[PDB]
Amino acid sequence: XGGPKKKKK
Amino acid sequence: MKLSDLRPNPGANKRRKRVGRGPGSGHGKTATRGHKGQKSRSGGLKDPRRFEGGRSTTLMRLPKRGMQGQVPGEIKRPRYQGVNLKDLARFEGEVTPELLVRAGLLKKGYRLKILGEGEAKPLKVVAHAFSKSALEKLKAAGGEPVLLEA
Amino acid sequence: GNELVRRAARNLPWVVTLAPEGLNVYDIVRTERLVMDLDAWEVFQNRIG
Amino acid sequence: RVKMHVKKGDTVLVASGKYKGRVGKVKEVLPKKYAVIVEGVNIVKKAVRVSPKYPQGGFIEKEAPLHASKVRPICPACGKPTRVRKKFLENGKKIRVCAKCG
Amino acid sequence: PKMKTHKGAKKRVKITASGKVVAMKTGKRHLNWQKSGKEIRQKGRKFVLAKPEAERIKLLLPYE
RNA sequence: AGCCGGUAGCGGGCGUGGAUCCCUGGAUGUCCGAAUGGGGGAACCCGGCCGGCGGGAACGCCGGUCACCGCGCUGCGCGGGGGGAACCUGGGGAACUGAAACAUCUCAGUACCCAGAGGAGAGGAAAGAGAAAUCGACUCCCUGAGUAGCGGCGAGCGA
RNA sequence: CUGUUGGGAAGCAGCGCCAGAGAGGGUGAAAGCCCCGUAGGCGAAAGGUGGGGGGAUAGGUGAGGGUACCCGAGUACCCCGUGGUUCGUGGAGCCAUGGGGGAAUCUGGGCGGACCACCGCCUAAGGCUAAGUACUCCGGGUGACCGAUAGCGCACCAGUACCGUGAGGGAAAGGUGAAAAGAACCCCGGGAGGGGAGUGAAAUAGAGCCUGAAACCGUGGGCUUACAAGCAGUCACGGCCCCGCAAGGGGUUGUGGCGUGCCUAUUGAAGCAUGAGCCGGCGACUCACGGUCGUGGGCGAGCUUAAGCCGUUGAGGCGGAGGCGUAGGGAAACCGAGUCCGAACAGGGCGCAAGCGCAAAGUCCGCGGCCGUGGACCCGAAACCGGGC
RNA sequence: GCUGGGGCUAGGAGUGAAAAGCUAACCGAGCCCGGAGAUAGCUGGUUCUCCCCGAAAUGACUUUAGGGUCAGCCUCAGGCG
RNA sequence: GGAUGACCCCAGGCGGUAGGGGAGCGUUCCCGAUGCCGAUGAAGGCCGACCCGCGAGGGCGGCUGGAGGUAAGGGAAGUGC
RNA sequence: ACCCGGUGAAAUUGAACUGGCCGUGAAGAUGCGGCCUACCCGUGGCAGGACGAAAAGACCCCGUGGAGCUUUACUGCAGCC
Ligand SMILES: [Mg+2]
Ligand SMILES: [Mg+2]
Ligand SMILES: [Mg+2]
Ligand SMILES: [Mg+2]
Ligand SMILES: [Mg+2]
Ligand SMILES: [Mg+2]
Ligand SMILES: [Mg+2]
Ligand SMILES: [Mg+2]
Ligand SMILES: [Mg+2]
Ligand SMILES: [Mg+2]
Ligand SMILES: [Mg+2]
Ligand SMILES: [Mg+2]
Ligand SMILES: [Mg+2]
Ligand SMILES: [Mg+2]
Ligand SMILES: [Mg+2]
Ligand SMILES: [Mg+2]
Ligand SMILES: [Mg+2]
Ligand SMILES: [Mg+2]
Ligand SMILES: [Mg+2]
Ligand SMILES: [Mg+2]
Ligand SMILES: [Mg+2]
Ligand SMILES: [Mg+2]
Ligand SMILES: [Mg+2]
Ligand SMILES: [Mg+2]
Ligand SMILES: [Mg+2]
Ligand SMILES: [Mg+2]
Ligand SMILES: [Mg+2]
Ligand SMILES: [Mg+2]
Ligand SMILES: [Mg+2]
Ligand SMILES: [Mg+2]
Ligand SMILES: [Mg+2]
Ligand SMILES: [Mg+2]
Ligand SMILES: [Mg+2]
Ligand SMILES: [Mg+2]
Ligand SMILES: [Mg+2]
Ligand SMILES: [Mg+2]
Ligand SMILES: [Mg+2]
Ligand SMILES: [Mg+2]
Ligand SMILES: [Mg+2]
Ligand SMILES: [Mg+2]
Ligand SMILES: [Mg+2]
Ligand SMILES: [Mg+2]
Ligand SMILES: [Mg+2]
Ligand SMILES: [Mg+2]
Ligand SMILES: [Mg+2]
Ligand SMILES: [Mg+2]
Ligand SMILES: [Mg+2]
Ligand SMILES: [Mg+2]
Ligand SMILES: [Mg+2]
Ligand SMILES: [Mg+2]
Ligand SMILES: [Mg+2]
Ligand SMILES: [Mg+2]
Ligand SMILES: [Mg+2]
Ligand SMILES: [Mg+2]
Ligand SMILES: [Mg+2]
Ligand SMILES: [Mg+2]
Ligand SMILES: [Mg+2]
Ligand SMILES: [Mg+2]
Ligand SMILES: [Mg+2]
Ligand SMILES: [Mg+2]
Ligand SMILES: [Mg+2]
Ligand SMILES: [Mg+2]
Ligand SMILES: [Mg+2]
Ligand SMILES: [Mg+2]
Ligand SMILES: [Mg+2]
Ligand SMILES: [Mg+2]
Ligand SMILES: [Mg+2]
Ligand SMILES: [Mg+2]
Ligand SMILES: [Mg+2]
Ligand SMILES: [Mg+2]
Ligand SMILES: [Mg+2]
Repeated sequence: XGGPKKKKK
Repeated sequence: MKLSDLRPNPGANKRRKRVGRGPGSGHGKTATRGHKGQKSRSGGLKDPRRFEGGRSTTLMRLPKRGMQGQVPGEIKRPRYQGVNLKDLARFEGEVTPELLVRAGLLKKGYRLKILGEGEAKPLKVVAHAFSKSALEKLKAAGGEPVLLEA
Repeated sequence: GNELVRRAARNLPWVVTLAPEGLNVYDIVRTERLVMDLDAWEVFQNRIG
Repeated sequence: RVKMHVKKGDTVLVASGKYKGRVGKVKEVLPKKYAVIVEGVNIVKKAVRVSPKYPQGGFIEKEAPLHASKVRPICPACGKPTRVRKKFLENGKKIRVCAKCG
Repeated sequence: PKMKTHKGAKKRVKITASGKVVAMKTGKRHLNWQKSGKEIRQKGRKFVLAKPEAERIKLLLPYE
């Protein structure tokens, strides 16, 4: 996983 | 007596220390630290004999006791220790320094000044210095040479 | 302090042996009977003083 | 290097165990396991080996090892401890009464 | 290891025979332009109260 | 007096003309590795010179020898490379942190890098201490002493 | 040694015996005398060590007078820039040094904290030097050290398996029995695995083996339940089942009454705030040195030792350098039962003023509370820096 | 233009037809080890039993405001009573 | 009441968080042990409607287990989830 | 998808014997009060609810927390003069 996605929705 | 006979009398078996163990020992959970914050945390508080919370401490008083010395430091001067006639009213020999300290009244590196209150035993009292008042008191019974030798 | 003697009571379970300069309260209490020669009693007496 | 007080040639008393009192010649010494076989302990070793050499054969006898501290050497009397007496050459072992073995 | 004497305290305070703490008075420094003579003369030594117990704790070893 | 390691088995041997096993010394010791004939992606590849081996010139194998630096002799001899758990000396040398912020300060000549020495290293025969007509190389322990002092005279550092 | 109970004796019992040896370990269980040992003693041809003893060699040791030859050079010294020392530019010395200038050979030179004088201590610019000290890869001894989630990461073929390009990260996993005596053979089954037989004292000691805890999953029995409302319990009666001559007691639950889980966090939680699937193990108020009170003692105008020294089947003594206390005031000089401020013999601030042989100021240990410095109650960052990959 | 093989440049540095993209599946400063048990005035947790007492959420100051120092309120010992 | 405690009276007090104080109970280990307990059964395990204790717990009994355990009195902690 | 034979997970989970309304309660109740309704147990489905799950809220504020960036913020250093 490690994210890395930014908090979008 | 035996070993199963020994033991310390009361107050010394106080060995019981404290705790952070169960409920109804007191001393449980919060471990007598209260719920709290800084003081309850691991490190504790700043030095509380000194720290006053951010306002200027009582380091607001001032140095008067001036001359704190300079880099080379303490000057080696002579220093005299007082004894009282009363204290040396013990023995009845010729009372000298070294002889005085070798008895528990002087400390090694101190020149002898007899002085003070007490009754003057009729005796010779070899001394480095005398008080105006003790010089007179004992001059009515005995001799009292002054020192200085190499 | 009698070496040959101290040598001969040693292995007995009921005997603990000791030179005079060893004298100590634990070993005193440990045992029921104290047995010391007319020496030792000397140096014991010199201790207390 | 593994001492032991009895030898292949010796005769021994079984001093303890379920063969106490038994006398026999020791036939085997295995110092590594610290053990002697005599004529003493022999057990129903179920020779499984049906098919191979020696067919059917439910079981086998054979004498099984004993802890060497349970045997004792003996000569013109009973078992006695070994004392070695040096000669002018080698040293014989001998009992606490005379001169065991030769 | 050994505790250390707070030098800031040793230089400006004193422990009396009884165990009081004595220091000077604040205010005689500095702005005397015209504080009254009463004011500037009024500055000799005083004794701090229960709170010099803290000082005394920082001069363990000085003693008396 | 048993033995052929852990390890029995198959299958074979040795030992009371003293074995196994233990200690000392000696022998052999492929190849890599400071690796050192030269290469190289360590344990592989290719050689020079001398002697030997096979019919042995072309081939291959065996034994010897051939790196570089420093010092001393006029090519020869002596030494050096690399490693080692910690400890040691020197050449370099932080920051978190402490200061309830932070820059002098602290952490701290600490961690760490590097070079070198060893069974220790360093230090060590006074251009020294010091106020005692005084001590007598150096090193280590205890005191002296949280003292003398140092310090945004702060936190603290510290003979 | 014998007998005795036991599968097994060493236990127990009966007479003995050793001991400079009754440390320990092993033997089917609990052994001074069965085994290995222990006390006390002996031993190397060879290699290593040799600081202990002896011997040899190198090497070195005298006085007076006269000469003024020599006595460590870009050095001393001075300045600028810095480091070291407790010394942070401070009145800043000394000791080192990068830069600039740049001597002298005893009537010469450095230092004693700027500087000068005086009085003294030393003799720089060359080098070597054991011992006492640090350390523990290695060998040995001991333990109010661990006992397989502990103790080193590893008691077991572990820096392995495995993870990662790499540096690097890094596990889990010990025990049948005294002895394999490890279960021939028959029977079901393809086997696996069972049932007999047999070994063994013990076979739920049978080898995915000592003891076999809990969660969890089964089978059997007792009670109970399909008009019933539930923090699950509790209190009453009641029926059924089982114990106990009896009285009584256990299990279960029909009906009635009552009833807002645990923890943390909070003004306030059943809370629709936090954490917890359940069980078992690991898991958090320490220790060292100082300090301040208290307390148990020892000695008391005294108390006490530190390093170290000697002696020790875990035996303790010596050692008084020193520390704390008997005097206090004052920045200090100094004075002193007082001193300081002050002209003051005004004043005031700090100070001094002995309990009736017992006891006590004070000290030295033991113990306890709390503080100080240390990772100082445990867990956890976002990050910073160093050297490597 | 795409692509194989052989090479070089890296942590305050590379490389970047520029997004702070990419630099071993997480880059507004890589990874590993070390300083290190960094610091955390913050959060969570802090285990056996019984007995007596039993608060505070105030004031003053604070780069202080969810933290602290002194006072207040609690407890214990000793003394006065 | 003088029994000098933990004996019989009489009188009162006893909700309780943070907390202060006082008593104890268990766990590991040392002295007590060259001792004592232990095969006619140690520690540990599984049951109890029994005894003692206010309680933490300590006893007794049976089954399991197969080789260790450790009094009174004290000492020391890696001491109770 | 569903039924049968075969193999067989997961996140989650205080415990559960887990109904509606009107109220009450830390202000949005299956669990408290009153009433109403409801025999015991599943399978296929729908998602209103369990303030459902998953990630110690990214927004916001706080901490004398941390970084990246900026400049005529401070103080330094490279570089240059
Ligand atoms: Mg409380
Ligand atoms: Mg609290
Ligand atoms: Mg809490
Ligand atoms: Mg803190
Ligand atoms: Mg204070
Ligand atoms: Mg302020
Ligand atoms: Mg103040
Ligand atoms: Mg004895
Ligand atoms: Mg002034
Ligand atoms: Mg004036
Ligand atoms: Mg002092
Ligand atoms: Mg090569
Ligand atoms: Mg910083
Ligand atoms: Mg800071
Ligand atoms: Mg040397
Ligand atoms: Mg420093
Ligand atoms: Mg011996
Ligand atoms: Mg010279
Ligand atoms: Mg400096
Ligand atoms: Mg000079
Ligand atoms: Mg000098
Ligand atoms: Mg001078
Ligand atoms: Mg000198
Ligand atoms: Mg243990
Ligand atoms: Mg276990
Ligand atoms: Mg382990
Ligand atoms: Mg491990
Ligand atoms: Mg079978
Ligand atoms: Mg069994
Ligand atoms: Mg067993
Ligand atoms: Mg089992
Ligand atoms: Mg019904
Ligand atoms: Mg009910
Ligand atoms: Mg809240
Ligand atoms: Mg709230
Ligand atoms: Mg909840
Ligand atoms: Mg709920
Ligand atoms: Mg929530
Ligand atoms: Mg919250
Ligand atoms: Mg949850
Ligand atoms: Mg504590
Ligand atoms: Mg204390
Ligand atoms: Mg005390
Ligand atoms: Mg006066
Ligand atoms: Mg620290
Ligand atoms: Mg602490
Ligand atoms: Mg860049
Ligand atoms: Mg990677
Ligand atoms: Mg990437
Ligand atoms: Mg970076
Ligand atoms: Mg960064
Ligand atoms: Mg650090
Ligand atoms: Mg941490
Ligand atoms: Mg704070
Ligand atoms: Mg009350
Ligand atoms: Mg709060
Ligand atoms: Mg009070
Ligand atoms: Mg009172
Ligand atoms: Mg109460
Ligand atoms: Mg035990
Ligand atoms: Mg613990
Ligand atoms: Mg199916
Ligand atoms: Mg229901
Ligand atoms: Mg509602
Ligand atoms: Mg309810
Ligand atoms: Mg309802
Ligand atoms: Mg739904
Ligand atoms: Mg949710
Ligand atoms: Mg949050
Ligand atoms: Mg701020
Ligand atoms: Mg920070």
